[PDB]
Amino acid sequence: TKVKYPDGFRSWYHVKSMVIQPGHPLENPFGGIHHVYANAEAIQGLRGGNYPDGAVLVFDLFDYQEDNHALVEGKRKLIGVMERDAKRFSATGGWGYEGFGEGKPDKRLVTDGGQGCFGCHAAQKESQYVFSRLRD
Amino acid sequence: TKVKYPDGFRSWYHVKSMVIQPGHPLENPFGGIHHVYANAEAIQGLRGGNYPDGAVLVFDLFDYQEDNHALVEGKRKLIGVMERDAKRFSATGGWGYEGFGEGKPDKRLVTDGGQGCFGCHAAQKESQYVFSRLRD
Ligand code: HEC
Ligand code: HEC
Ligand SMILES: [Zn+2]
Repeated sequence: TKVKYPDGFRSWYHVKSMVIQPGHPLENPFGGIHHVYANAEAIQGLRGGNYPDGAVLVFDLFDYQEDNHALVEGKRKLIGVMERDAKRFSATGGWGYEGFGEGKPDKRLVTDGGQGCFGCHAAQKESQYVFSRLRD
Repeated sequence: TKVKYPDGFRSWYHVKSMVIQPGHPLENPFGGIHHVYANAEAIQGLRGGNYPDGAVLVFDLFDYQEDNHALVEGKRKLIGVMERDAKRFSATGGWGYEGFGEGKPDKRLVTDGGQGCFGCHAAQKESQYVFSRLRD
């Protein structure tokens, strides 16, 4: 009943990126440059189909440094993970929610079985609880 | 002596990103959010191997909007392309250089066999003309 670490996620498909700066309500703790990646199964949900079991989205969050008005990636703060399993993750709408401190497998951040994540992600019920959209 | 449009580059390996904002010496023309992509042959050279002919690196440049302490991805401005060929492109260090306005195959921007591109990239002779470094 626990989200698997997504080995190899960095070689997956880059869906989009976004910068959250100090002052944004999500500053704590999602401030930084983030990138979104999807495995093959997730791409099919993003492309319009149903999300099948085994679908995985990753939120890869980096700290950054203003240097002469360029934003430069520094150290990874965390990764957030959504793993699709309609049965096993029934409780949180078919996705399991987990965090890994610094992207390391041994550093789970979620302490409430994922209801905090789901609390906010539920507003996107219309789109299967995913906020990101494929762009070209 | 003509660089191919790199079809399907969006499904390649995401190397890194960087934001260049108003003030920085490079806003004109490189202002915005950029992402770097590499095909298989380029990874070998990024990893510390040599670059095989057929290695391609892409710079994907997006405009951005300020949205409540977030920078959000807008329109693609252009892609820049480096295509590895030591014989075909010996005039510019064995890489071809080209740009496509708004990433469209028909909007070739480069008019000087890529000398303009190459005079800045030559600062990086020692890294074989590539500024990007792999990260985790
Ligand atoms: C609102 C207060 C949120 C909470 C709490 C959590 N997330 Fe979230 N998440 C939110 C937004 C607005 C976005 C989109 C960012 C963008 O670039 O558009 C996301 C994104 C993710 C993703 C990527 C997939 C997607 O839905 O777009 C993942 C994998 C993700 N978030 C995971 C996640 C986890 C594990 C959380 C609890 C630890 C969590 N999120 C909380 C908004 C909110
Ligand atoms: C200095 C005035 C530059 C000119 C002119 C051009 N480029 Fe460039 N390029 C420059 C930098 C500092 C970087 C690194 C960006 C980063 O985030 O690190 C790059 C990068 C590229 C890349 C990506 C591969 C790499 O070398 O890191 C490509 C594919 C690339 N540049 C292509 C390119 C082309 C086609 C140019 C002429 C149209 C061109 N560059 C000009 C600096 C400068
Ligand atoms: Zn404010």
